[PDB]
Formats: sequence, C-alpha cells, structure tokens
Amino acid sequence: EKTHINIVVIGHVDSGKSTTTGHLIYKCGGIDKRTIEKFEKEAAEMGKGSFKYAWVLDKLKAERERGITIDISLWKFETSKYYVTIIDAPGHRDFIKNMITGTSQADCAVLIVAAGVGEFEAGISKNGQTREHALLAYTLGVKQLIVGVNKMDSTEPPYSQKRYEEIVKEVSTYIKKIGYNPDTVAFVPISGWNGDNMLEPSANMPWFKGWKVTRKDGNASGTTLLEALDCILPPTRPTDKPLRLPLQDVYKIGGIGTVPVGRVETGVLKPGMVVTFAPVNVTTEVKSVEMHHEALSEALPGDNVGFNVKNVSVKDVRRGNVAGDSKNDPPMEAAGFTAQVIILNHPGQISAGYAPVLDCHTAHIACKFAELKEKIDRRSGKKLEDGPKFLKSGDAAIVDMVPGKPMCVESFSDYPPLGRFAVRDMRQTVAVGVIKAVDKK
Amino acid sequence: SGAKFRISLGLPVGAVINCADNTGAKNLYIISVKGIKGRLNRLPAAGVGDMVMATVKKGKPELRKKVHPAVVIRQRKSYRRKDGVFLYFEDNAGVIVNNKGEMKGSAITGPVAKECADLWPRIASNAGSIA
Amino acid sequence: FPMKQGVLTHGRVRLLLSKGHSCYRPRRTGERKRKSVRGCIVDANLSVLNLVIVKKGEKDIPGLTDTTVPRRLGPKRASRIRKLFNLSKEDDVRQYVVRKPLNKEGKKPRTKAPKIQR
RNA sequence: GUCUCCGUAGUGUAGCGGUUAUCACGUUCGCCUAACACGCGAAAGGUCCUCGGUUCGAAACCGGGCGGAAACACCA
RNA sequence: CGUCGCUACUACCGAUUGGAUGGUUUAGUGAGGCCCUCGGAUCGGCCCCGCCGGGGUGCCCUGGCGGAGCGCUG
RNA sequence: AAUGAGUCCACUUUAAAUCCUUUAACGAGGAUCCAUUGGAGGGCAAGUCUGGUGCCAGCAGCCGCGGUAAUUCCAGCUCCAA
RNA sequence: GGUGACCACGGGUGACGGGGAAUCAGGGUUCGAUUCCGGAGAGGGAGCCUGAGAAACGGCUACCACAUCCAAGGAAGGCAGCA
RNA sequence: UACCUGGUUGAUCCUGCCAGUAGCAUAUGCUUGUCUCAAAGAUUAAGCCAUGCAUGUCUAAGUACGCACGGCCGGUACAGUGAAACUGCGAAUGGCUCAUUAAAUCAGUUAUGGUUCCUUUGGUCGCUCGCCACUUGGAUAACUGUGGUAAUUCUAGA
Ligand SMILES: [Mg+2]
Ligand SMILES: [Mg+2]
Ligand SMILES: [Mg+2]
Ligand SMILES: [Mg+2]
Ligand SMILES: [Mg+2]
Ligand SMILES: [Mg+2]
Ligand SMILES: [Mg+2]
Ligand SMILES: [Mg+2]
Ligand SMILES: [Mg+2]
Repeated sequence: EKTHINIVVIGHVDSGKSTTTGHLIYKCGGIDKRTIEKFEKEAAEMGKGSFKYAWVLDKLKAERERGITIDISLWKFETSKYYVTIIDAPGHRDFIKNMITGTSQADCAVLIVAAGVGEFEAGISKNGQTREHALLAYTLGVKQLIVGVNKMDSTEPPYSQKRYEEIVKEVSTYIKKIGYNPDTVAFVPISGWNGDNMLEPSANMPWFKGWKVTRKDGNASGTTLLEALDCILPPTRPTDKPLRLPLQDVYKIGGIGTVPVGRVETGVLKPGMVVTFAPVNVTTEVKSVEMHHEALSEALPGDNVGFNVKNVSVKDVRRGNVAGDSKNDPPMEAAGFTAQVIILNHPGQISAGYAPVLDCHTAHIACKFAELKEKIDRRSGKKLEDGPKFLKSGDAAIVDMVPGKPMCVESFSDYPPLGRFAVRDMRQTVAVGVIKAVDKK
Repeated sequence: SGAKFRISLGLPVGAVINCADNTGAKNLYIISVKGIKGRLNRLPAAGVGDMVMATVKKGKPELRKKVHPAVVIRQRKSYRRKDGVFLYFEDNAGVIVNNKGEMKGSAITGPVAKECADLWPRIASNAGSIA
Repeated sequence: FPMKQGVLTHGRVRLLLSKGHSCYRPRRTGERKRKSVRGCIVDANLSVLNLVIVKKGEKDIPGLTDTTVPRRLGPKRASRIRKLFNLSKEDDVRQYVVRKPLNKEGKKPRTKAPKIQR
C-alpha cells in the first residue's frame, strides 16, 4: 503493498469538515460501533448532538466545549485502493496559522463547500475562508485537490440540481483564478451528517450522474467520495534528496520519552541513525520509527512518522523545527535568504521595513524586509526595474529578508516543498513567495 | 430535553455540608442558593442538583476566605422521585464548581444523586456511582 | 462467570479459592486467589445453563441420542480390563487388550496398543 | 492547547478619541574641587509590549500576535 | 563616641485561641488472614434385597433393571 | 635517512565479532599530519616592551592595580609553569 | 524490683556495620551508598498458603497512595533486577 | 621530604586569623594523536514507569493408546523418536538498593549438656510372632466434543 498519501479537508466554518471527516472514517473501518455510541452519549449529555462525528478528531476539552475545531488532528482509514490518513482543518481566521501548518504538510486537498442557503454566500466573501484555504493550498504546494459540496439536505428544496450546478460554477469561476483546473478537479455533492454519497451511490439523489476528471496521467469517473479519494494520483516522492523533516508536534509519552512526530519530506528515516535539529542545533540518535500505532523499519517520503530520539527534553525541541540527517548535509540556521514574493492583496504601500508574519513549511516566524532589490514581472522572472522605492498589490519582486526570531529555510530548487511559503499581514494574505537563495551561519 | 422536577430542599442558608471532591476543602458552608427570588423571612434552601454560593470553613488556607459556586450532590432530606421512591443519603455533600459548571476538583467520593448527575454532565462524568 | 456448588445465593460473590475446589487452577503450589463466582441458584440472569439428562424419554431427540460416540481409548490397568472382559486369572491378558486401529492417507496401515500396567 | 490580568522616557510611571505628559530619580550636563565632596544651572529622554481594524483621525474604541503573570487541561 | 534623618541587608518580639508539612501515639470504628465452636450445598460405601436369578444343590455362588435401607456411615 | 597517526589485504583473536600483537600495499618538510590550559607587582617562575581605556571598563584567592606616561584592565609581541 | 554523672533515658544523624579508602615523621583527622562478609527492604503498613527453609513480594489476601483496560457488569498491577 | 610565605605598624618584636601551597573526590569549563586497565542515576526522588527479557527442568532407569513422526515383519501389551500433561525438584539462590536501624545491625570470642536442618555422604530397612500378594480400589490430567465473557496465563458441563 500500500502507498501512503495525505489529505486535508479544507473549507468554511460550520460547513461540516470534522463531521464529514469523522463519518467517512467511520464508514472505512475506522472505529467500532460502541465507542461512537459512547461519543454520541457524551454529545447528548452536553447537548451538541450533531457534533458527535466531529468528536472523532476534535478530542480536546476546549474544542468539545466550544464546538469549534482549534488544532490539527490525525486519524487513519484504509480505502479500496491504498492507505490514507486525513488532516482536519480548524476553519477559522483565529487559527489561520494552525491551518497553514496543517495544509503545508499534505499531498491532496478536499475543498468542502456548504450547499445550504446563506452559508455558501457567507463562505465566499471578503471575510470568508473558502478563498483563503484554496489560495494558501496553492501557495504551499498542493497541486491536485477535490471540491466537495456538503449539507445538501439542509438547502431548500433538499437535494436540488440547480443549487449544485450553481455551486460548481461559482467555485470554478474563482478556482480558475487560483490556479487549479476544474476539468481535473472533481466535484462531488455529499452529506456528511446523513452519510450520503460517501461509500455507496445515493438513492435520495438520482439526478447526480457522476463527476469526470481529465488529467494527462489518467482519466477517472465515479459516483462517491471514496472512489474519488482512490483516483488521486500518487505524489512524486523525492527519496534520493537528503533527509528533511518539518516537525508537526512534540509529545512526551511515558516510558518512551519525547517522540517528535513529523513528515519525511526527502530521504528515508530509519531507527539507529543520528539526527540534527536546525534552529536549536541539538544532536541526537533515533531509537525507533513508528506511525499510527504501528512500527516501521523505513520511512518513505510523504508519511506521518513518530520517531523516538534520545536524551532531549520536550522543551528543547518545540513545534516548528526542521530535522535532518547529521551524516548528510544538515539544515542550518538561515541568517538571511532571498525570496520572490508576489503581492496579492495589500492596501497600504509595501516599503522596506514593515513586519509581516511569514510561514515557511510548518512554523510561523515574523520577518522584516531589509531592502527590495528588483521589481519583477508577474511571471518567468522577467527583470523590470532596479531598486524600487515601494511595492503595491499586483506585482512580484525579489527581496532579501532578515527574520527577527531564529528560523531555518531551504531553497525551492533543492527541496520543492521547503521552498513554498506565504506572507500574512493585516489578518489577511498579503504576498505569496518562494525561496531561491539562502545564507547560512 | 426535560427540566428537573421539584424536590424537598432541606438545606437552607447557613447549612454546612461535606465537600465530596479532592479540592482539599473539607466542608462547604452555604451562604445562598442560585435562582431563588425569595419571600419575606424565608431562608433560601437548596436540594440536590442546585447551584449554591458557598465558603469553606475548614480546609486548605488558599480556599477559605473566598466565595465558591457549589452544587449539592447528596442530601439527608428525603425527596420523592416522581415514581413513589423517597430517597435520602447518609450525609449532605457538595462539590466546588465554576459558573459554567465544571468542577474544580477531579474526583468525587461517594454516590451522586440522579437529579444532580442528569443536570450537570461534568459532575456526572467524575461520579463513581449514581444513586 | 461460572457457578460453584454450595454458594447458596443468586448473584456474584468473591471467594478465596485454594487448590481443587472449583473454578480455579493454581499457577504454583499452595497458591490461593480471590475470584468472582456466580451462586448456585439459577435465575433469569444467566448466559448458558449446563444440563445433564438423567433418564431417557419415550422417543429420540435428533442429533443427541443417535450416532453414539465411542470412548476413545480403553482401560490401561490390568484389573480394569479384567473387570471389563470378565477375566478370572491370567487368561491371555496380553491379547484381550484393546488395539486402536488408525488410518491416514500417507500412513502405512498399523495398529496401536497401550503399555499395559500393573 | 484553553482562558484571566499586566506590559507607556532607562526606571516612577499620569493619561484625554483631538496632548507620550509631568514627577522622583538614573544619566548627560555648564559647575566647583589636584581629585572629591558639597551645592549652583539646565536638559534630553515615549512605535503607549507590538501589529492591525474601527474612526474625520484612537496608545487607549475593538481585535489579534508577542512576552510576562496566574490558573485550567494536555497520555503514540 | 552616641542620639536623630535617609537607603539597604540580616535576624528578634508580636495579637492572629496563625498556617503548612512530617513523625509518634490515646480513643472510636475497623478490612483481611489464622485458630476454635458450629454449619452441612454436594460427592461416595454398607444395610442392596419390589425381582427375575439360583449352586455347593423354598436353602442364591451372582452376572442387571429397579424401588430405595428412607437407617448406619465417611 | 627512520618511523608511526591514519587508509587498508590477509592472518590472529573471538560463541560470532571488536580491540591489541603480526603482516602485504599507500602513508611527512610550514613533516599545515599545527598542543593546550593558566600566568608574567609580590606570595610565585616569568616584561620597569608596545597600543588603547582613564577610579570607567574591568583585574585581583590576599595585599592591592586602574582618576590621561597602568611592570596588575583590554589587545599584540616576547617570556614562565604543567 | 531493674537502669543511671563510669552519662541511664530522650533527641539528632546529611548513620546500614565491618574488611577497608584519602592524608602520611610519630601520634592522629576525615571518608567507607559502591562489586567481599553480615543485615534490612521490595510503593507504605499488615496477615498468610506451600515448602526443609519465606512473614517470599519477577507468591497470595486486605487496607491506603498511585495507576492500566472496560462494551462501565468487571478485570489486571508493583523495574531499590537487565536495558 | 618531620618545610612554609604575603597581610595590622612611621618602623620593630609578638599574639592571632585571613589568604597563599600540596594531595584525593564530585561537578564543571577548555583542549585532546596512540595504547593497556578501568568507575559509572549513591548524594536530590527507598520518586513514578510504557515495552522487551530476567526460572525453569528428563535419564536406559515415575506415567505416552497425541500420528506428530517412524522400525512393523504381519498377528504382537509396550521397537524407537517424542509434543502436551500428570508427577518430582527448583523457584527461599542469584541480582539491586541503603530507607529503617545507635548495644540495635555488625566485628572478634564463645555456647546450644537449650534447638531445627532439604540435599550429599555413611549407618539402618526378614530384629516385630500378628478366597489379590504371581500385584488391590477409585478419581483426575493430557485428549474428543458443547460453550460463556469485551477482556486475563479466566474457566464450566459432558
Ligand atoms: Mg425578617
Ligand atoms: Mg508399572
Ligand atoms: Mg599583558
Ligand atoms: Mg539513612
Ligand atoms: Mg558499606
Ligand atoms: Mg551484600
Ligand atoms: Mg525480605
Ligand atoms: Mg511481603
Ligand atoms: Mg521438599
């Protein structure tokens, strides 16, 4: 055997991300009947009965109390074709950095879109997140996604053809501007809470014939979201490049110590080999490699692996670090690095000196512009102007940056997923960039 | 949903009840009962499942001279359970909670009344047994 | 939880069982362990109920009183064959032992006899 | 992770959506003394933690992020 | 040399029938094991003996159903 | 001219290895294949050298040094101890 | 009646005892958790079965403190052994 | 290797302490080419532990009708190899730690004529007058089969 991919579910708040994810897990042999019965019992004891499927991934006390997804969660379910584990979105502008962390570390994306009256219009707005999630999914390096239409029984009349056609058209007219091809992007109308059009063809929805995709690698055409998950093209896994692990989280499990859980980006992680962390510069030896309550002897790229390193505390290594092999070339601190940011939406002028928050792979470290070198056209790296005084929305530029807080980055040419980053300021997306050169210490 | 029925209160203002959780407090001294409009000369009284304001008289020194929201979980006064059963407990007990209902402690010693368990899910979670 | 004879109640009790009472085999010699056991009185709250038929009825119940299964292996003590075959004293005792004929596909045919004791 | 509060000359830190100011110093500083000391004279000194929104313009109205300062949770 | 005035630091006294954490115990309650006196849910032997049986010749050598002797016993 | 520290074949060792000892073949002229840690007023061996600082920064286990010509700070050189 | 200024009794110990270690004119002053001997203990107490030998804990039972699973009816714990 | 030196004073003899000096024994800082030995979670927490292992054992000489193999030499109780299980023994040794413990443990000395003692070894085993002995009775393992619980090195019935 089975190949390993990873999927994010992205969408708007209250559009049914955690519920759809949990019930899809439940259909694919995720967890037995009595445990989810107990989960429903607890949900009814509090009152958020409809959030019972959300409780499969929203395990924290605060998330369960507020009914609001806060942090990333992992769960595994085996499908008809191959293995997959799924990322749950927060879906909030308050935790947009948590979302960036989650969707930066992924292969595929699921754009869940609400179909009820009112919620869809609120999702696609200046204050919405349907634009934001897709834009930063394209920014951070997710090529192939799928768009799902949820809460079809909520809209009036229920199970309507015109509503779904309108949703597909409206999503297409903007996702073509984002960069994804709607011919390749599948559109699937679903209902997570009812469990409609997930595993078996619908009977309350006869008008939906079946989506079609037109890719160069292969053409697929099915009826449900499961087969749509099965037809996702395998990613190109760069095994020969040197080992790199953007770190998701740190846990201190009793008896096995601090086990950092992160993704093998390049290379292969194995037990019994020394690793080095980039920002803290601490060397340690790996004891064992595991994933999803199962051990591994080797860790392929695009895998969520937990590995036990030796003689390091939980405070020394924290969320946002980069791990790498010490024998091979290791990731060192980036004192400064030259990147090619393209300004998307910023009302004030862009001058050299202001401080937005920048998000390379997992972490979030604010950076300061030192000077703007050249004004560059919107594509192909075509040289236009030398030493601009200020920048404005709708233009690209090459810039040299000095992060205030310790942080490590790598070039887009050596490791393509490390090169992807975005810029955030004014609680919005202000620029999209990639890194071409980097200076070490 | 379903709301709690009327029960015999038997715990007026000034009653000292046991503290059944592991907060370090030994007893709760009831100073008032939530949701009581009142009546001339009538003492506000509480049954099981009622939120009260209580100060602990003996216990850890950092909890003593303060006012804590508390919920009565056991009472010695017999009360009817709408099915002919008159039930009473060996002692009057309560737990220290917040205004949102979650307990300050983490465990409860002894049984918890069904009216209190059904109306406070967070107390029912930590109840060893429900009577 | 199985039942133990003599508990004289309905429901579950805890008993300090030593070697050879019931519902317990000791891991090491002299070990006694407290275990939960169901009382001897049977009521509605059971999963199974072992019964043994004492006397035959008027007809044959299907699948139980037909196709009688033989006991596998015969007696091994010399007196236990003398009482079975009514031997008086040393009359061809070697040969009146039961011989077990066993047959398999790849097996070349052979009979099996026990080491007769005492 | 979740919440509660605090964060303004270098400190002491008032404050008002039309003004971040003053005070005690600390320092500098003409001023003496070989040097002190002792007094004499003036000053500088603030992104209101920090970034935003609101607003005709806000430190402060609102919201975040940052650090502290208290909890509360956090078990592949 | 000492009082007084300012600033630090260290201890002392001090209402608060202060507070916290250990240790040793009076008294009350008291699980559990062990011993003693009972207790007898069951499991066996003899008396089996309603009888066909029976051989040294109704007088059984007992090869089985069966009641149950409704006692003696372990 | 002589050798190792290292690469490295084989033997040996060893339950099996490793290491040591053997032994092929490479392996040294800044032999750059680079010895450091603390000091140079006294105790206590070693500078009344030079440049900065100017009772500041700092040194100093103790005496003490430093307020514009520092044998004591910060540096270079040169010396001392192991 | 018994024991006490020939130090009883009580308290402290950052006390397991000894063979020994450091220092070294001689005399001494400190240190001995640590591989040998002897003792004690197995989270804190307590009570037991077996066996020649245990108040055993890589045996059991009960309480207390922690703490694992649970379909919430139960079940299972003791690294001051090697890691 | 039976050892001193600077500091109270304008200067001198002293008392006296401070400081210097040397060793080992813990930590730490800097540095580190070879090789032989070699301590190592004692000091604070005898605090808390996931996972894995650390106690099992058969000769000709106790019990094999497991086909799980296999010689049959063919008219035979059992050739033989042997799983499992019963039986016997061991698991009270070893290993770890130093919390408790101040005539207590412990060291030397001495006694048990005041006790017990698996095993090994050596004695003793016709010393007793008293209708199976050419060998007595029953049950239970292992094994077949029916299950229960979510679970356990849990077990019931036949
Ligand atoms: Mg009145
Ligand atoms: Mg025999
Ligand atoms: Mg010098
Ligand atoms: Mg001690
Ligand atoms: Mg010792
Ligand atoms: Mg010892
Ligand atoms: Mg012991
Ligand atoms: Mg014990
Ligand atoms: Mg024995």
